[PDB]
Amino acid sequence: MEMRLEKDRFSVNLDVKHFSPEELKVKVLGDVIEVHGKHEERQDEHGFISREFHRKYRIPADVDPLTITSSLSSDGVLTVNGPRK
Repeated sequence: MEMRLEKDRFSVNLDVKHFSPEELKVKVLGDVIEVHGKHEERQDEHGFISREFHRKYRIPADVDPLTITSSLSSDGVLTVNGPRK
């Protein structure tokens, strides 16, 4: 989804609306953001549906991995951002 990349900050948004908050996990492992989402079989509008996904982003060169923050909204936007130095 959306992404901001300015001189000072970066921002990455994801549509994770099919996942509840216990079903998502953000890890900074080195110079990589990992987003993981897993959800077991469950009824929905058309039938039954399980889902899994695993995403990796490279951290911009001028981003200390230790200053990266995460946020989760109720309607399902997951954001990762960071200052740049």
